Order: sequence, then C-alpha cells, then structure tokens
Amino acid sequence: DDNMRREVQRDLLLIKHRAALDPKRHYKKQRWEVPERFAIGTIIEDKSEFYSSRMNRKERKSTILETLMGDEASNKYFKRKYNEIQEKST
Amino acid sequence: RKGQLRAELFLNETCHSATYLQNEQYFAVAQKKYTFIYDHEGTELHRLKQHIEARHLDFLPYHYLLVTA
Amino acid sequence: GLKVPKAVQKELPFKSQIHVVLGGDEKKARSFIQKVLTISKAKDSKRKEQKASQRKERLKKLAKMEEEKSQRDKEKKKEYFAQN
Amino acid sequence: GGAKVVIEPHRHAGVYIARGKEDLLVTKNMAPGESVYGEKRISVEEPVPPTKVEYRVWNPFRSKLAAGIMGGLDELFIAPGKKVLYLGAASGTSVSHVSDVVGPEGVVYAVEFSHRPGRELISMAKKRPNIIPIIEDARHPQKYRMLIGMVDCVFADVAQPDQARIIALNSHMFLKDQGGVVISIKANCIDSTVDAETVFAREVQKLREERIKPLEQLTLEPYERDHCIVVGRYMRSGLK
Amino acid sequence: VRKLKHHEQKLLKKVDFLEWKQDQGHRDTQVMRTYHIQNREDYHKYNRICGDIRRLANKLSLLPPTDPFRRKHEQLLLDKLYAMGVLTTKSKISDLENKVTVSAICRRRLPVIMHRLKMAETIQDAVKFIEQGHVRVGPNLINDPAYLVTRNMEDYVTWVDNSKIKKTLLRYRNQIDDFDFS
Amino acid sequence: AKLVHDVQKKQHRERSQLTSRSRYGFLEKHKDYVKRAQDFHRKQSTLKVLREKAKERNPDEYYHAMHSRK
Amino acid sequence: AVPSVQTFGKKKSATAVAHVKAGKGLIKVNGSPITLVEPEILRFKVYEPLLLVGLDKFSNIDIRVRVTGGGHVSQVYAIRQAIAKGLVAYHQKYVDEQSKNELKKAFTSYDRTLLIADSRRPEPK
Amino acid sequence: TRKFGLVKRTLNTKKDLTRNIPQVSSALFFQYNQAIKPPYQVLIDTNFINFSIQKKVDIVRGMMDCLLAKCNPLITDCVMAELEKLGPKYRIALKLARDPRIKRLSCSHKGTYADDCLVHRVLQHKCYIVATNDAGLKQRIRKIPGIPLMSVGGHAYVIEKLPDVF
Amino acid sequence: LTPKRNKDNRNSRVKKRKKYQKAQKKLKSVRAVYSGGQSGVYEGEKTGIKKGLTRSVKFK
Ligand SMILES: [Zn+2]
Repeated sequence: DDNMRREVQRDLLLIKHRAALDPKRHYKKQRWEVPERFAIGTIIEDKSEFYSSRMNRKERKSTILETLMGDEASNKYFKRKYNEIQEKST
Repeated sequence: RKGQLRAELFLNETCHSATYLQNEQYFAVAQKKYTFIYDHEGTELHRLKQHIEARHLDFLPYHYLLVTA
Repeated sequence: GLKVPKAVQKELPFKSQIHVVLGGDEKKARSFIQKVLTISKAKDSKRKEQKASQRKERLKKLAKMEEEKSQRDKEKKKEYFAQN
Repeated sequence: GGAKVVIEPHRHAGVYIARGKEDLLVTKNMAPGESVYGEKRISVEEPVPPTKVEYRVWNPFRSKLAAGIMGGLDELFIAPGKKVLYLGAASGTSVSHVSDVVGPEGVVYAVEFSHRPGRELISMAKKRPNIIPIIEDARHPQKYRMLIGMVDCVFADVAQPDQARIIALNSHMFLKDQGGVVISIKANCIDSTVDAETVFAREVQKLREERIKPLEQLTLEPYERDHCIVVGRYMRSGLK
Repeated sequence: VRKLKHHEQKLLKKVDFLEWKQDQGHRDTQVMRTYHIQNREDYHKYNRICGDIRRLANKLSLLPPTDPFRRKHEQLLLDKLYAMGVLTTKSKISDLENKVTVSAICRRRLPVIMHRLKMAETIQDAVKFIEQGHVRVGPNLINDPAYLVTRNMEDYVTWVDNSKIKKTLLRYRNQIDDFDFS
Repeated sequence: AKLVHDVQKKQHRERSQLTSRSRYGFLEKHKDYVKRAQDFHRKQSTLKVLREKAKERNPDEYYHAMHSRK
Repeated sequence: AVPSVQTFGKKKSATAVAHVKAGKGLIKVNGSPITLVEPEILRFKVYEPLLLVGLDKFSNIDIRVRVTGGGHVSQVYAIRQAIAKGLVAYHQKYVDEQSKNELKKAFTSYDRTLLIADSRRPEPK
Repeated sequence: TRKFGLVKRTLNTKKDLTRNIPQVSSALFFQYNQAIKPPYQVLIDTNFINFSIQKKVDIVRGMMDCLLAKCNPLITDCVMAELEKLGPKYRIALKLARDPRIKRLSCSHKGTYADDCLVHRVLQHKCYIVATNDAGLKQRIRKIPGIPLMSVGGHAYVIEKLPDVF
Repeated sequence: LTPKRNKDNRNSRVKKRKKYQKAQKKLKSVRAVYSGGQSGVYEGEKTGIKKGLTRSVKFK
C-alpha cells in the first residue's frame, strides 16, 4: 500500500523502465503497469554455490536502487548518455 | 398478509378496473382509454394499441388470455 | 506558443474556454530516476518513429504491388468477358 | 545471488514471476528453510509478528513443465486445488515444484520404477507432506490401484516408447472425467528413425483414439530439442 | 422469466413477455427517453399529426398537377411546416415522407431547443428549469414543457429576470448589473 | 536507377549562409519555409475558429460549473 | 455577507463599475477621493448625483468606482451614471422602494442620460 | 418534497488478456519444412480418389511413381464420410478407399467438413503431404506456408511444393 | 561506367556463406530455435517473461 510505497516507489518504475537501464539487454516489449499485489524479496544463495555468483557481506547493498548505484561504470554510461541528451535537447 | 409494497403508482388519468395476469408479477390496468399492462415493480410494459377503451378486464388463467370489454 | 488576443479570450463560451525535500542522497537519487526516465523516453520514442518510418515504405510497396495486381485481375476479367 | 527481486502472480495460479533485472520463475515453498535440489531460493518477509517465507526458483532447463510454462501454455490443469498424478517422476527436480504449486491441501501421486531415484525420492518426500511416492512400474496400474484415488490431472514425463498405452491405462484407471492430461513427448526416445513432428502426429492420433481430446501443443524449442508438451482433456463422453 | 431450458425453448419460441409485435420495437418509449417527454400519449398525439400530414400530402399528390387549389395548398402546407420549424429547408414534397418525423416534431419542443442552444446542458435539467418557471419566450413565461416553439421564436428564448440562474451566470462573468434588478 | 548512372543522380550540396550577413545566421531554405508556414497556417486556423466561437457565444450559456469558475 | 450592489455605466468607450455597500459615507474613484477628480471643470458633472438628492442618502453607503477607457468627458459621464444607478439599485434592493422611485423621479426629471445611456446610433438617411 | 421532471417510467429498451499467436513450427525453415523426408504420409480426399479412378492411376504405385519414395496414404474418417455420402455412383471409390495399405486416422469434430478438417490437422503439424484436386483447398494449402500437395493430372500425379522431388 | 559492384558478390560461394549466416540470425527472431542448452549456471532467461501471451498452437 501507500505506507511502503514511499520506499518502493522508485524501483517498480525502473523495472518498468528496464528497457534502457543497460545498453546490452533489450528486454522484450510489454507495458507492465504496476500490479495490485506484489512483494519484494532477496535471493538467498545455494550453499554449494560459492566463488561464482554469491555477493559478499559488505557488498550486499540492502536495496536494488543502492545496488544499481554501486557500479560507477554503469553510472558512467548514465552520465554520458544523459549529457549527450541534455546537450542535444537544449 | 405481510405488508409488502410491490408496485404503487399514481398515473394521472382515470383507471376503471384492473387485474393480475398470472402471478403477482404482471398486472393490467384499464386506464382512461388505453389498457396498459405492468411489471412487478410498477414499470409499464405494453400500451395496448387495441383495446381502444376498456371497462372490464378478466384473465382466463389456463388459456393465458387477457380478455377485455 | 499559441497566443490569443485578450478581446477574444475574455469573450468565449464556457465549455470551449482555454482554462519538505531532503538535501543529499534522496534528491540525487530522484534526479537519477529522472535521468533513467528521460533515457527510456527518448529511446522508445526513437523506436516508435523508426517503426512508423518503416511502415511508410511498407505501405508504399504494398500499394504499388496491389495496384499492378488489381490491374492484372481487371484485364483478366476483361478478357473473360471479351471471350463471350 | 544476493540482490532483491519483486514477486508477481502469474496467469496460472500457484506459480509466480520474480521480476528483477532478469526475471525468474518461482514457486511458493512447502518446506521452508531448505533447498532440495540445488536451486536458488528467494526469501520474502511478510509483516502481527512477521513471517519469513521462501520461494524456490523453478529451472526451465531442468523440468519440462517449467519449460512449457515460460514457453507459454494457454492453460494447465495443475491448479492449486487439484490432485496430480505424475507419471515418470524421476527425482525432486520437477515433482517438488508440482507439489508446491499444488499446495498444502492437495496431493501429487508421483510414481517411479527405478530404485535409486525412488529412494532419494522418498527421502525428499518425507520433508513435504502432500506427495505420495510410488515405486511401481507404470505399465501395471493394477498393482498400485490400492492407493491412489481419482486424480484430476495427469502429467507424463515417462520416456519409453509405449507412452500411449501407459497414459491410456493410467488415465482409464484413475483420471476423472473432464480431467487434465499433460504429456511430454521425446521423439528420440519414441523412435529415432522418423522425424519429430511425425512422431508427434502419431502420438496425438493415439491420444484421440484413446479419447483424450488434445487441445494444445507446444514445442518448447529454446529450452530443449524435440520435445512436445501436449495438453488434452479426458473426454470419456462425447469426444465430438 | 426463467431463461428456459433447451427443450422448453424449442417447445415455445414465440413467447416474449417483454417485447410483443405490436410494440413496434418500443419506439415511443425509446424516443420519449431520448427527448425526456413528461406525459404519456404525447408520442401518439405527435404520430397522429405525422400520419395526418402524410395523408394530406398523399391526397394532394393525387390531385392533378395543374389546379391552383392543389399547388397553393401544397406550397401553403410546406411553408406552414417551415414556419413551425419542423423542417429546416423548404425542400421537395418528397421530404413530407422522408423527413417529417415524430423525432423532428419532438425536436422543436422547448427543452430540446433549450439544450440545443445550450441554455441548459441536458434536457432533464431543461425540464427542471422550465418546470421551476425560469424561462420565457418573448414576454410570457412558460410553465409546461409541451410548448413547442415556432421558427420565429428560437430567438427570444431567454430566462425571466430575477431568475437566479441568470444572476449567477452574470455574476460568474461579473457583468452583474443590478440596476436592471437582475 | 533504371537507365541512369550514379553520376547522373549523384548529389547537389546546399550552399550555406553567408559570412557578411552572419549576425542573423542560418539562411533557411524551402523545407524550412514549409516547416514554418504549415505551423503558421495551423495557428491562424485555430485563431479563426476561436473568433467564430466568440462571435457565436450565445450569452445564455449556462452550466453548473459556474460556481467553481469565476 | 455584507450588503453590496454592483452597477455599470458607459459613455462612448469608457466603462465605470460601482461597488456600493453599506458603510460610513466615502465616495472613491480608483482610491482617489471624489473631490480630486480631473478635469476639475466637470467635477460638478460628477457631483450632481450626490448633490441633486442630498448627501443624507449617501450617509450610510460607501461607493468605490473603477473606471477604464475613454477620454476625460467620457470618464466623467461614466462616473456619474455609475454613481446614480448604483444608488438607485441599492435603494431598490436593501431599503425603501418608495425612496427608490423618489430617486428615480429626481434623476429622470433632471436628465435620464444620468440613468440610461443612449446607445443605438447612427442613422442611414 | 415532490420530485421535479418525473417521467412515466417505462422499460429501458437497451440496458436490461491471454493472447495467442501460434508459434511457427520447429520443422519449418523459412519456407523449406526441413523435416519431411521419406517415407511420407499422404492425406487423401474424395475428389482425389474419384479423379484417380477416372484417370485409372493406381493409388500406391501411382504415389511411388510420382514421388519415388514409400508413401503411406492416410484417409481421415471425416473424408470417408464424404466419400460415403457421395452415393452409389462411387462404390468403386469406396471399396478402393477400404484398403489395408491406406491406414486411416480418426477425427474429433462435429460434422463432416473434410476440407476444414484437412487444413486444420495440417497446420497443426506440418508433417503431412496433402493429396487433393479441389481448387479452393489448393488455394488454402498454397496459402499456408510450406507443406507439399499433389494432384492428379494427365495420367500421373504431379507434386507441387516439395524440394527433393528429383 | 559501371555501378558500384561488390566484393561479396565476387565469390559465388562466400555470398551463400554470408547470407546463410544472416538466415541463421533471421530465424532467431521468427521462432526461438534451440541454442545449446544451459550455457552457464541458470541465472534467469535474461530477456523477460510476459504473462498474457501463449505461443502454443491450439487444435481447432
Ligand atoms: Zn475429420
């Protein structure tokens, strides 16, 4: 509801806007209006899965927005594309 | 028997006589000239183009015949 | 912009009438979401206009080929009624 | 392997989508605090004292029903109310997901003939209540008629070339009328000589001569080569 | 009445309690919902007039094409129906069977021309206003909605003065002059 | 290209705005002119329909929203 | 709430609005007092509605008059028409209708151009 | 208390997302249908059998000589319905349809419209080769992408849309 | 006075090699052809999943 919608009001909008979050994916086309019933939740890792796809302790950013804030190369792509958009729109 | 309003309507012209059709669900009223028949809740269903006036209605119940004179 | 005179905008029918924040990580994250939103918007606008310019040539090619097929069918029924 | 993913109900009830950057397919666990197969679990927290409930990721490269689901079936018959007869249940690869998409109320009678996957299957089956392990050959449903009663969907992951007789005998014995039939057909194990949709045509015709009317088929091609999921219903009265 | 079964529906097809044949598709009911006609029989006291003028145009077409009684009375009737505004153009006598409608002789009524020139915004609200007694045509007030207007009087349809809807719209535009008492 | 050469249908580069008159730069050409003129036609057409509504105001224009509007 | 009345007044293109309400007897044209009204020779053309009938009828009302448009003489005729028919309308609504048609008799006996403007002109001879 | 503008109430005369686009076949290339190979399964129909008899071309040896592979002619029982309903002028076609080489399918659809049953159970599978002689059925088949169809003409069958015919 | 010809069209095998390569990558879009199975560890299908769409052929 609109009591945790403040905490999760961004991430569902970017999951709607996954089509341009990284210029290497091209997720297939669907609108994905925000559903009426959902739930956030984190993966937990298989105990034999180790060294391969487990994220570390101090690497576990406790929100998907913070995890996306993490890598400055992705943010660098955001910076260069937003800068060329700004100069071409002004 | 129980006090239950089913259809209560004041229609302005004169009504000579009226009757039920087969149930409480339909009743025909012989108005000033045209005979009308009505639903259970008071809506009208047919303004009879024939029965160009009416004074006495009756219903033959096994024949489903509304007879007017 | 669409500019209107005051003498005509002060005299018109009713229905057809032209009628706290945080400093820091919160606002930089909100501008971040604004960045990815305008990125997505300019991207799929590019996509949609590309599709429309594609169906431009689709329409033109289909139109000329149905034109020649319709004239071939009309000469077919022309000779069919001519062999009476 | 530690990021946060939202959940969403799928079209079929019981199965959920886990939309993140990539988007998984997932089911609601019967046995929390454990992973049977080696899959990843996504754990959510419901806020009363707060509960911690987990969701097992369904691997479409390891279970043909999950291949058919995200390849897109118009309808299953594995609803969260139903009972499911799983012919050819090898292990806890797919039967765990079918079990917990059925739920805590309804039973999945899983059958199996081989003994080593059977004993690890019953060791799986002690940890969730609603499945029934059978260690019999599927060719003789008479020798386990004692213990399964009137199932309302059958799934068939049997891979031996008398599939039509297998599913015909089991559906005649235990599948109730207007009930669901879901078949996974493997052309290289039916017969390798002739081609895939030729043997699919043969098996579809053997179904509709055994009066299982086939509604729907799917090739599931981006996940596995030369299988087909055929969904039909047991008509039993008025095939036409 | 029960959404009958298949054999019952086959055994009686011609039953319909709601819509008989002689209702003519309930067009009197439909157009009086369309134009918000208060009383019963108003449709048929229009339809009698419509049948009357097609009877008279029939007899005038029957009369031979040379005599002045026929030609004068047909141009006279055509001009009278233009002056009552039932038509819109002084068209051919074929429009005295294609164009005269009970819908048209309803369309010249007072609330529907009131909604037409946007005095009200719906015809139900127009019957509300002229049953509350706010409008007049020329000098005299109109109380009943059955007064249809002529071609002449589609111009002096205005409210009375001290009608507080007139006062509220003038004070909306703040041209509310109050020396003229409204 | 049916019966023509690439050097028959090559290219015709457009001349740029002069340097003498370069204070008000960007000489505009025919496609720029029609891009401006159809927009000006659109604005004049909506102004004309606005003036027509205005002179056919019919000042008995009453609704119920003229107690929120002022 | 407070009893008010708004009237108009028009010469050629000047327009005068008059808000008359119950008050203490102040007469203001655009905030300026009524005495400080140019062109100073038609100050009595402005004065004559409040001078024909006596200030005792003005003791309980106060008038604020906005004026737009027109030149000097058009503005002063608009002012006097607005003042006059504002006083008449206030007495028509809130007080004695007998005083209303007393005032109307006085103004119409002096000149009715102080109550009704002469709009519809010219003539094609 | 009395309401304004009342009408004599009559009956209201008026007021009383799983999309499916069928995916193209795994057997299909662009228009090649890479998964038909000998031995073929040849659907049959009524005008084909009648035309084959009046051209005196045998069924199985005619298909082998047309196509140079083992052909399994397949008659839907819904098309045997039409070949029965043609009447006693086609008893030759009937007792040549009854043939243990010609193994017969079983349909599941009300009525006996053999053309729609043929086009349906073809475009479900794209493994069959249609034998026919109907012009409209031929147009339906050569509209749908990439099955082969054959038809008798002259004194031998001819085969239309199959690549390895030689 | 020739048009611009092509090094691709110079070798009558290579253009059939280099247009079979396209026709491979064309029907990656038409159907979803098999690729080789589970390449890495299963970390999602990486391209989306939609609900209101079933790509399964129905039987009349
Ligand atoms: Zn059939």
